Amino acid sequence: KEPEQLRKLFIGGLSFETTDESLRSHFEQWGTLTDCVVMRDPNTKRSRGFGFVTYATVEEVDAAMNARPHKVDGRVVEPKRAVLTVKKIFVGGIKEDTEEHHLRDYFEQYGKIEVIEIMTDRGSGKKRGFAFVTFDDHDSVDKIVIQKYHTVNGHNCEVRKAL
Ligand SMILES: COc1ccc(NC(=O)Nc2cccs2)cn1
Repeated sequence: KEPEQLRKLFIGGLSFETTDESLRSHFEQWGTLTDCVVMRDPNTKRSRGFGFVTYATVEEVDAAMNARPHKVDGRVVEPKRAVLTVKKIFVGGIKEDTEEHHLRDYFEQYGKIEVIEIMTDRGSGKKRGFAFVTFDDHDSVDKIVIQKYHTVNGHNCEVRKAL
């Protein structure tokens, strides 16, 4: 079974009227939920406006994020994977032979790409062996950076969030 941390979505922006039960009924549409909690004040029991769900598999997490925007009890919520919410990554170790279509063909299966920037030397124009990819949405980056490995154009690349 995949580590539970990778099966969790933190849900921000909840309606204060959302409950464990109503959050579960909503998010069960996209997979089996092993956990579903609305965070509440320990004294007043008033909702703190966020919670989390835990799916049985990572593919269910994917399915849930692909079904965004989620309107839950009348309010659009903000689901994010557990870990810095950015849309850009640094891709290192691609050397001089890696081109734009290599990066695009690989990274477009993580999300919609808006910019690919292959870095070149300011003086010579030679490729410097790293690039930046900007996506239209943060979940692409979140999926990317929790992988142990990235292989592009035969290279094992180092990939991290970029600000
Ligand atoms: C380790 O990642 C975490 C851990 C705790 C948290 N707490 C939160 O407030 N969760 C969120 C609400 C909406 C989106 S993120 C977030 N991310």
